[PDB]
Amino acid sequence: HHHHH
Amino acid sequence: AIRMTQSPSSLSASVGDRVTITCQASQDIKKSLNWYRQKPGKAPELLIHDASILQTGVPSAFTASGSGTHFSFVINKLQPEDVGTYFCQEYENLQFTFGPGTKVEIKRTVAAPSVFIFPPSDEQLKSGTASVVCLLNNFYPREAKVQWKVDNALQSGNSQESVTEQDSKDSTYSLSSTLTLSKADYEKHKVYACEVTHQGLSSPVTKSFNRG
Amino acid sequence: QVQLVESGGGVVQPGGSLRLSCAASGFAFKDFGMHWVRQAPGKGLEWVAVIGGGHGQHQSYSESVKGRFAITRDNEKNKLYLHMDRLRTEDTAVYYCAKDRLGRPWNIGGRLVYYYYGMDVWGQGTTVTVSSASTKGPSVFPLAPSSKGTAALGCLVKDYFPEPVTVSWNSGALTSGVHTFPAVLQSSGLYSLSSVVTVPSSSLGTQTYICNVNHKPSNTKVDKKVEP
Repeated sequence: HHHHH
Repeated sequence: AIRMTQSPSSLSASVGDRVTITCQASQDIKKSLNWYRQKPGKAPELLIHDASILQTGVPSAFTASGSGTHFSFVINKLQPEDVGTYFCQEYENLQFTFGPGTKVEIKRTVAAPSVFIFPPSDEQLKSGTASVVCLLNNFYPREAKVQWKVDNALQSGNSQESVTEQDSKDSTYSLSSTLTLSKADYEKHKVYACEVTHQGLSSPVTKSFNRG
Repeated sequence: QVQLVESGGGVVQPGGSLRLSCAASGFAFKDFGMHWVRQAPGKGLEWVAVIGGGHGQHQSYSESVKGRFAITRDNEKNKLYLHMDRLRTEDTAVYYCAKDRLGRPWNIGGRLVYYYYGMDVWGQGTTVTVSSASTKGPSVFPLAPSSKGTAALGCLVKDYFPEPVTVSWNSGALTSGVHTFPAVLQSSGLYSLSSVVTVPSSSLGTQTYICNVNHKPSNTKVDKKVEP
């Protein structure tokens, strides 16, 4: 669940 | 016996950028390394073998290099179709141990979700259960919140969510929420609504219906 | 041209037995070693077993699998087999057969040595689910498009066990705008899934839309069409 920029 | 690591774990990049990912081995594995790609829901396909050589029939869209314990894999210019997970695997062993994978998503402009609401079908009310479905279509970024209300009363513990993977063409996400109740208490209330909060909405979007 | 097709997957009791087959075509199957690799529902790729190509016996296993699975082959039939006994909960996975780039042996230094170089072609994979739970076919309900211009309509596949369920639209003729969501496991112990598609709003009266859902542990094919 990587949070984008 | 050989532990393989990859960095980063997951990344976001812009379309047209060149993306570099690294693989490392516990011990020297010489140049016995392969690079695989797995698009969401498809099987792996081998992109690079013997550390640096491109596989036959695959386009010249990737480069790779490395030796000993350090290896690098590069997408020359990233495209929306390249979302997925990139694995390295060693074959200096008879264990053929894979790396943990590197997840590649792509960053795009903010897009607010399109909300739809679907009432329980007449067929399912035969069964005595009622499933109301809320759909959040083609949004970005991935974070979004759905809240179910019945007669303007918030619900908890009786709904479940699911999110698709990043779309291969327009790089958006979609979410489906299912609110399940029994027909008996379903017919006890009148208005059913799903309220959506997203980074692209100034205020929550409420889509709702009545049993009639 | 080079094709690997898996078969034999399905549900099996824990401690039960099951055998997987992999039909190969488009290359000299006898001349290459072959692998079985598995992928759990929430984990990465994990190598399971290998059989050597050419003339003579060589098979190798992973620690998680050694002594309980067997890898065999039939070069006349162009077939690869994975015999599975004593199966465990952790064995629940999608199983790919895969071709090695080489894998045949060489007589070197008075010894026989095999050179495996990893997988270069994979099949689509077959799902093996180990559980004591009952297999249940899904009930399929429409998600009708509202007449209240883009419209959304879908298919709710509910209370089935186990995974996986396949859903297509208009027998594969309709692919754009389709979003089949990951399945969710309810407190029920049974799965539920949704398949959605967006269409021009004009099309609701003109164009027919049917979801084609398959649950092959059930042998249930259902075609349900979505009307306003």
